[PDB]
Amino acid sequence: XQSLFQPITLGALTLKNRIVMPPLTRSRASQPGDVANHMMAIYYAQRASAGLIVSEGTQISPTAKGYAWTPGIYTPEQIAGWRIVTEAVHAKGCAIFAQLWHVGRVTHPDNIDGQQPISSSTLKAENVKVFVDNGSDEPGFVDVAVPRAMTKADIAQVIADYRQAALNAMEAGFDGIELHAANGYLINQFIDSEANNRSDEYGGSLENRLRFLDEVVAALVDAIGAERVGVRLAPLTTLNGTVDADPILTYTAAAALLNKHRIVYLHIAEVDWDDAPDTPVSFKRALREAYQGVLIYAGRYNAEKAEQAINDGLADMIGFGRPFIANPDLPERLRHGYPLAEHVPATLFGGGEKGLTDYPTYQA
Ligand SMILES: Cc1cc2nc3c(=O)[nH]c(=O)nc-3n(C[C@H](O)[C@H](O)[C@H](O)COP(=O)(O)O)c2cc1C
Ligand SMILES: CCCCCCCCO[C@@H]1O[C@H](CO)[C@@H](O)[C@H](O)[C@H]1O
Ligand SMILES: CCCCCCCCO[C@@H]1O[C@H](CO)[C@@H](O)[C@H](O)[C@H]1O
Repeated sequence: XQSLFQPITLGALTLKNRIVMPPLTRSRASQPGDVANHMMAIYYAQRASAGLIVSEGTQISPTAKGYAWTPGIYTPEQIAGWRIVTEAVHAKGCAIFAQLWHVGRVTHPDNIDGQQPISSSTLKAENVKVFVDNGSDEPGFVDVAVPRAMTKADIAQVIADYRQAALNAMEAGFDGIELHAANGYLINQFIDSEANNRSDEYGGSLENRLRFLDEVVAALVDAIGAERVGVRLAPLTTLNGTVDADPILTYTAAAALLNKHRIVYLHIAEVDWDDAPDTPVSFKRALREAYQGVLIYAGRYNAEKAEQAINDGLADMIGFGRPFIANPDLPERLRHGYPLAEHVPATLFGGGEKGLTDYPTYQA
């Protein structure tokens, strides 16, 4: 764990250690209005011994939402709710980035004001469910809907919505933003060949499949500065329905394109739930040459694997998702080899403080 507990520079920030709390949707936002709240602020501040916190995905508009009760970042009240979170986190000494979210086709009309979802094309995500509010206190799981293909004008609108969400995040006191371009969501529906059937300049070729990503990142950078923009990618997982035919090429190229934008970090989502594909070391080393900023990986890491990835020159920082849910003091536990609590799946989403803020710190 020695390297894991070394500080690191992230743009204009000095971070305490190499541990990241990656984005973790908890569906705790206040209703009506999908507003970040007190319980969330406590939750994040409890975990502020991380080097970096990346918020749960936060939708950039009403039609960007995938799941019931996720917090938005487009209304004034939503910005203010996030400010209570960022104030709490900053009082503990920690950096926090907002994960800007558009789910594209991975939603249900019930979550987007009855609208049909949008995507690169009209392809439904196969074997994918989201959850909706059905009036009960627990999430109601449902099949996703068939999307409509985005027009030119839809692309302009979404870019504008991302751009403004970045400014909103700065107004909310975040230190930066993370673009969610991973886990089968909207941008990923353009990147991955088998999700993109477009015949215009946003599909077919590799350069066209990366164009939406390029244009969104350019707008984010223009709005808030490259030193405040990270991006998340998922080259090899396919759980939410996006498959690329030549992911080593596509994602090495994406990494090099993002390097050209000088984004402050690149975050690789190596596992999604129990989708844990073989991610060759040779590929990881290629990504490390293609993108020369701070490289973050998350997915089934433990202390040993995290330290090894850093010492082998594969990663600069490591995210721990599920362990951070149940271990607010995860860094201290990793450093000392204290046993980790395990999380309760039934309280991951929805509800209140139970299973959110009531996991204790370690006590022998
Ligand atoms: C409850 C839960 C919610 C998640 N929500 C998001 C999210 O909002 N955005 C995202 O990019 N990843 C999300 N993820 C994925 C995690 O960031 C992480 O990449 C994944 O859980 C693998 O890391 P782990 O094996 O350490 O948990 C979620 C994971 C879990 C368990
Ligand atoms: C610095 C010491 C003062 C601590 C301020 C504590 C703020 C807690 O705030 C409380 O959080 C609860 C959720 O846990 C909500 O249900 C309450 O409405 C909210 O007032
Ligand atoms: C409205 C938001 C109020 C946030 C108050 C800070 C919440 C985190 O409080 C932290 O909780 C840890 C237990 O997990 C304690 O061990 C730390 O001492 C405590 O400061």
